[PDB]
Amino acid sequence: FGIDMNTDYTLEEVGKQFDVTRERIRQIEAKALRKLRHPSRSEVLRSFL
Amino acid sequence: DPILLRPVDDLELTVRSANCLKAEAIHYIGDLVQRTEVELLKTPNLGKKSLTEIKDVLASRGLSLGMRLENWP
Repeated sequence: FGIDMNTDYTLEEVGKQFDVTRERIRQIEAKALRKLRHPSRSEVLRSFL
Repeated sequence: DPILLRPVDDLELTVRSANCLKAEAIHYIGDLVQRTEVELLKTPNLGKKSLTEIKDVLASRGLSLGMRLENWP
């Protein structure tokens, strides 16, 4: 996303940054999003909804 | 008590131990701590490290083995 930076990046550019396939970065993002979906962290966020 | 009804997924458990506990059919933290050391260690593919880390997260969440439950659920 564009968090605390100038521009967001497509996953190909991030894959170039981390020397890895675009697929693997998709997996990393899915796993992290799954982790943040979990309770004990979603409450403060979803209070913004 | 507001902490015993939280799902066992809150414990931040790895996949292997999660599958072992699902085979044990446990979904509540009180049900997680109702059993004992050897009883949960007898399960296949679950080692001393798995139950050790479970006890570590229990201690970091203010729990220690040797307790008992009353009228749950």
